Amino acid sequence: PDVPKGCEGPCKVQSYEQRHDISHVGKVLCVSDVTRGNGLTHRVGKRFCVKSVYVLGKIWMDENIKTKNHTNTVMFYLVRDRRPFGTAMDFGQVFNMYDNEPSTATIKNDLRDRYQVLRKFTSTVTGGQYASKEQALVKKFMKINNYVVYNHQEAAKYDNHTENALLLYMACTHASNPVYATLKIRIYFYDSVQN
Amino acid sequence: PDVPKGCEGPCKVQSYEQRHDISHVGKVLCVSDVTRGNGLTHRVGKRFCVKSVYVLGKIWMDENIKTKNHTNTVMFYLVRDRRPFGTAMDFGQVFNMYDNEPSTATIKNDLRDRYQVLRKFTSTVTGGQYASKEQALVKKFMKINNYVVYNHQEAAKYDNHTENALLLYMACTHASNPVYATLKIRIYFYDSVQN
Amino acid sequence: PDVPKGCEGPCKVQSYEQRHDISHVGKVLCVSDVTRGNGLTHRVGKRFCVKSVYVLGKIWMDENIKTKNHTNTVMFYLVRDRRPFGTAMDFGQVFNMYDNEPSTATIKNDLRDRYQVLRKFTSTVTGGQYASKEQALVKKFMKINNYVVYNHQEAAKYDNHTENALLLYMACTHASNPVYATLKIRIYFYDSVQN
Amino acid sequence: PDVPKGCEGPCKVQSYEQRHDISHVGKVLCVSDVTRGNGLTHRVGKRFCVKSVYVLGKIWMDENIKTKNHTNTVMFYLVRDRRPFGTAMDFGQVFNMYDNEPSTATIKNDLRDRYQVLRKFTSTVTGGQYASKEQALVKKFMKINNYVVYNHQEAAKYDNHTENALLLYMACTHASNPVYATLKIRIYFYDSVQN
Amino acid sequence: PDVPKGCEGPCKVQSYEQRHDISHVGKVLCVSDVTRGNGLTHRVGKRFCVKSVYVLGKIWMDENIKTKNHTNTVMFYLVRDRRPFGTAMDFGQVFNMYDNEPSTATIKNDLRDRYQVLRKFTSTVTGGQYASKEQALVKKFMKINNYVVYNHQEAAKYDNHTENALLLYMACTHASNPVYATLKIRIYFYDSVQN
Amino acid sequence: PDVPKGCEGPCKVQSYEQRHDISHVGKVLCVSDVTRGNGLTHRVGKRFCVKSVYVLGKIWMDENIKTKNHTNTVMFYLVRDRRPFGTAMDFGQVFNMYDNEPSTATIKNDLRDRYQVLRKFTSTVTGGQYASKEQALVKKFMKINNYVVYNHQEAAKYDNHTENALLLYMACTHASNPVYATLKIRIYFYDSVQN
DNA sequence: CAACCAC
DNA sequence: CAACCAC
DNA sequence: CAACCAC
DNA sequence: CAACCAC
DNA sequence: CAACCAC
DNA sequence: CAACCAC
DNA sequence: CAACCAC
DNA sequence: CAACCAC
DNA sequence: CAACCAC
Repeated sequence: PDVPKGCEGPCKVQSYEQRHDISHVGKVLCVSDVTRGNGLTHRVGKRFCVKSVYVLGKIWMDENIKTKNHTNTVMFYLVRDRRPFGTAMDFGQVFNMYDNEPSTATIKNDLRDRYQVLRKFTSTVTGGQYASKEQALVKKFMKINNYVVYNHQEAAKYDNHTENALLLYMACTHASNPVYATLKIRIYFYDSVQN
Repeated sequence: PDVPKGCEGPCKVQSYEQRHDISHVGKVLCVSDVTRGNGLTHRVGKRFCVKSVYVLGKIWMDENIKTKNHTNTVMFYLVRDRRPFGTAMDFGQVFNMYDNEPSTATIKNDLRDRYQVLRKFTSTVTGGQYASKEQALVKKFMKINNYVVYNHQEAAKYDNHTENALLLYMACTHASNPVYATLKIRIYFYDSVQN
Repeated sequence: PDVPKGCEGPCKVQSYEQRHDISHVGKVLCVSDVTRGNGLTHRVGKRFCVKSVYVLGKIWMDENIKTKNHTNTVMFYLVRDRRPFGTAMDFGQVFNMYDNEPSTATIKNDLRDRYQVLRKFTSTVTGGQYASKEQALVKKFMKINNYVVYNHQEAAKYDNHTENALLLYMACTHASNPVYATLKIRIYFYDSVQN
Repeated sequence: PDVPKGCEGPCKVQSYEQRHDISHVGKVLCVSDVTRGNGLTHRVGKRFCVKSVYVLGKIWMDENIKTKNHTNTVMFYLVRDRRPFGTAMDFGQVFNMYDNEPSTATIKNDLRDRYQVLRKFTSTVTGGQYASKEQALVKKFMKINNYVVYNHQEAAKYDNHTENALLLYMACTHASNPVYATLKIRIYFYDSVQN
Repeated sequence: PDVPKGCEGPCKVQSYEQRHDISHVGKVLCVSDVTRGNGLTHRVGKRFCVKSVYVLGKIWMDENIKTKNHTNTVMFYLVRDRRPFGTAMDFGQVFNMYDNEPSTATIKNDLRDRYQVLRKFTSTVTGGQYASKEQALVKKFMKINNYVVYNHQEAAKYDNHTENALLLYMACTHASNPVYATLKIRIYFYDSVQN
Repeated sequence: PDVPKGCEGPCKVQSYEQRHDISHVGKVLCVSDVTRGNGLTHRVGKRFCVKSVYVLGKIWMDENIKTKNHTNTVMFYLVRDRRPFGTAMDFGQVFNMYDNEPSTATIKNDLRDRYQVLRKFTSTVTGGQYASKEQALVKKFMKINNYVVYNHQEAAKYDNHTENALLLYMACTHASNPVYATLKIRIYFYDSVQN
């Protein structure tokens, strides 16, 4: 039961260790960016299956910001988009929402067929002068059998793939002040035998 | 399994993206206000079936209000009236309650046959000078097999209704200060074949 | 047996009566174009199923061209793109081939996933000073259950298409002279019930 | 068992409330006149099935006429005509009869294949100086599963349909003086899925 | 096995030996014409069943025409109209087509219900100065159980026809020159027992 | 059903888009040539299975050649040699034949064991001053499970081949003039698991 | 069978 | 269980 | 699962 | 489900 | 069906 | 399948 | 099979 | 039952 | 059903 259908070989990892600075406008990153090559943690051919994503790390408030009394959450929309073209679209223009508000957000009407939300998961942080909740921990494993397809070329970029691009979209709920998110996004995949 | 009884065609959506300023008196809006027309997100006949309501968004406090130390829950009441007539009745004259208190709110004895509460749900928010819970995220998917009927005229209003009509009543529990609720109310409906 | 799966209603028709002047470079047209409306020969919803395409007409030479001793054939590639964006792509840039020769034509290696060749069918014409053959008849019915989607907006254009979309690509085999093609491309479809 | 075969959707009504002034020569009206459009009580496509006709109202004598001692009946021939062309033919020239007499009337020999009588129903009124029967009531429901076909255009006119036109033919039995008939003819129909 | 349903008697024949000079505009003839009478090759009743049509003969060029380097084909559309009225309609006004091109010909959208194409069968001829092909043979048997009706009167004319009626429509593909067609159109029928 | 026995992975493609100028002597090319590498369209191991060959393109005359009254045909012998050594052998020395006539061609008696003719398929062209036929289309798909081996080294050459190896041999039937052949020879293979 | 229309 | 690693 | 959209 | 009311 | 790519 | 030779 | 006519 | 509306 | 005509 370990390896999925249409794909074979050892379960290959790929990590995206990064400190993401989050805003109200919303940040994006492509989680299914795999370079091609003979090396370990590379894809072999143009086709592979991402079995599971493991998001883990911490969301936290800056030292000058944490004094100010407020609350903010981040949403973590893991969305698959079929038909990925050019640059990855911004959070604001993919998601329909009232007054640029991430809590009210759903996929736009025109491109609802294109993009689908696989997971969303709120993580909340509260500021305070005398008593803050500076940080909150993220530990979300998620099994999502997602088959992707690349071009003839290889550079682990959003442009280079042409099917089921997996995108992580983040957005801070509070409008004024930002928050940081130190995250390891770890994607687990297998190389496809099909085609 | 997808389409309800006596219904046809694609699952049409209708959205009510809005910032509602809530009070102790209570605010109302009809969630079934949909126009008749050939286009998408329009009804075709006078009858149609609402399958599910997806309320999602945020409830939040203003900057001058959040300093003042208090708590308030917003009560969301989803009611169906079997009989609409004229404009929609205010929260005070539908629900009976001690001293206009929405936590004690149930339907009046006279019009208990008329109005029925399908779902109710709360959302707490706490203000504070040095440490606050400024906001709370409302997310609520509610499935209800509700058949609604309209007049011959087609303008998407509570006046044009007949038989059932889905009303959302929102009320702040605290007396003096108000709160905002930035909400997307999304109704999912199908066009009817019956009569 | 008549209507396909997930679609309903009367078999609606659409036609493209037009004289297409062909070159070696390659002409294109989108056969799945159909505007939205309450009237006949219009899609109701954004989704619809094309069940069958009926190409019929004539491919013919001009009076000054036919006198010259040569032969030319037209290929007629009916292709479906699962990802339409903006303007319909040119023949030369979709099909890779030696020296832009349409008889040596297959889909490019990059976008082999996007474009699929549903049908090809040649039609041949021979021009000579005395021993001539001015014209040739085309009569090709071809059945394909093909579910195309549109944007929210209503206009018969390849821009507005989404998910599946049909494209007829025509290209003359001989380099240094053209041929005309008077063709009724007819298309038979049904309105979708799904989503 | 409600909706007939080959047709679907809500049962749509169409009414013809009118005061028909009847003569010996005979009056006609097309009962299956349905305009096409998105609106309520419109047809959707060119094809629909009339399930049932409900004729109701009153036949009555004028104030100066009712003094004169006589009797007259009206026949109410509900006839389907296949092959409707141009204007609707007059009662006198469709029906063969002795000396322009409606009581002796049957369909003409040439166009017996074209026209068929679905219903006839006599309604009788008697005049008198000192004691009249001024009026008589009509209440005739009639179930007649009749599939009709329209042109590409739409205006709810006899010319605009090309199959199974339903015509009501009235004719006063007494030669000299006329009678009035205030009638609601109400036709019940469903939109066709076939073709 | 021989005689069709609802008809009886000896298989009566009828023939139309005639040189039909063809154009680009389109020539027509009614093959179901047969006068009423006690003699042979006459219908007895107003109804009769045409069981089969046997078209045979030659399609040929003139001596001055054949010298010119060109090609032309004739279409031979055998159609049944279920509603005959007056004179037989012209080819151009029944079949819609781009620039009156008979190879791009199908029945008009308005009267698609009235006219049905039972058979089409092309016949091709190539004219040249030396490398010529003056003529081409036509030999097409085609079986169709077809119940036609007449008026009360007795004359082999399309005027007098009613219910089904057969029409052969002929049209030359090339525009600027004619072709001759010496054709025996033969038709085999039986007298109806029904009605 | 898709992948052959003893081989695995995605169906890798290889192409040979080239204008082959043909003579009476006989041109050759090795269609099984494929270099070793981690990239796409490369064999991984020394062994691999060619499942199918798709020849498509055009065979055509030059402008000065076509005017002369003659005919020529090309044979297209697809042969497998089970013993490749060095450079690919010439057409004349493999096939024995009277006066180097390629239509009278079969494998020599000495090396009948080595070479086997898998497919032959003619393509004919006729040149004339006025009554010409400049070109002819080739479209030949042909499926053969064919396990080829290589040397230790990595280069797409017949030298490096071992065990089975494919060779396309082309030869013009007419002696005193050439013909061009613009051909995409495409080949579909899978990497071997055995040994 | 022809090409959404009919026996 | 934790997260391609192992009992 | 998240929310009429796809796998 | 929310609470004697309806679907 | 066309030609490793898809319903 | 091509044409006594092979998978 | 040819084309209402026959073995 | 009355007439596309509902028990 | 209304009356040789059609569904």
